[PDB]
Amino acid sequence: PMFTVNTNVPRASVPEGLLSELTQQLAQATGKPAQYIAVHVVPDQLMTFSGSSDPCALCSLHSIGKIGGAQNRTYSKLLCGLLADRLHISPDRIYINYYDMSAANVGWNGSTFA
Amino acid sequence: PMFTVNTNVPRASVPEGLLSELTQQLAQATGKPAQYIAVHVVPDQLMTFSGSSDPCALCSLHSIGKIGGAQNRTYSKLLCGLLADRLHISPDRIYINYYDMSAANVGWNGSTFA
Amino acid sequence: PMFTVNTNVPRASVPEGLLSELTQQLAQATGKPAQYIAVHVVPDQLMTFSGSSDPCALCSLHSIGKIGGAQNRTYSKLLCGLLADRLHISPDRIYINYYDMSAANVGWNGSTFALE
Repeated sequence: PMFTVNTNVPRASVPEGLLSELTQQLAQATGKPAQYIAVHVVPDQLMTFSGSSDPCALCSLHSIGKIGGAQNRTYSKLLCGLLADRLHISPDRIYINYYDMSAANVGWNGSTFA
Repeated sequence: PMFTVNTNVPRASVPEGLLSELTQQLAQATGKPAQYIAVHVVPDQLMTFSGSSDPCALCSLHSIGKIGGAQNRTYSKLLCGLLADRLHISPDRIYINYYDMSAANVGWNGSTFA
Repeated sequence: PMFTVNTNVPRASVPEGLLSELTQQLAQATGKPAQYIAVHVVPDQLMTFSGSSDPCALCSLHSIGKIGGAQNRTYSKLLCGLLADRLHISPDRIYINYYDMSAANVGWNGSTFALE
């Protein structure tokens, strides 16, 4: 799984160790081994929600399975709560797009997962 | 809806007003209240298009519905035109990828839209 | 096609001309004309892979066709190898997501590729 967070929160407001926390929490939440979890946090972005520059985040979770209606509700409660708390973003200014990737469409280590 | 623009045009070339203007135009094009519209502009990128470093942009519009070939022509005429003019980019060096998201695959406010 | 590379390798570690090289390599591998290929490299990123901040990359290739199980294996061998060598990244710390785009879902020049 790959989790990306783009945010207008500045880098100094991003806790050191957020990427480790996300890695461990995503391992637990998805049941996928930590070895396969990648995280990418992009602070200082020029972004708006509702046309305003108040703190916001646009995120994505890509995974080969472990994605779907009920699971994504759970993920959204976990990850909106964690980002809202850690980055001080209102949860109604966070989107998370979920992507169920086919194993044939993910390259890694010079091959694909198919 | 979520609109993302990645460009090699510098930050000083991005009008302060542009994210508000994009919000207004996307609200007209989609009918959605600003509350649901997110815009993300990423200037100063290392990019090429046709193997050249001339000004370009790579963009995405994610929307729950309201996506398809006919409708995307309307979005493309609107958004290519506006970005070309505001960012001083030739319209033939702008791509916009459209993504029709399932409501179950968009997290917001601690839940999903499903 | 569009190829994006996000990496924690610093900008100084990106060899000059890598985006030209990627353009050429993608052109030959996909059979798409270079004129339609865009490349975006995003260095200095805050990233982890397996919970470690060692060099890694997360990439995407979007293309109208030329995507599929066998093709993607060929692209992955080529692009993992090239990025590993150029950016000094272990191949087991690179993901590449592939996306087969409908022509109707790619806007370009004020229209779409389905209409061009």
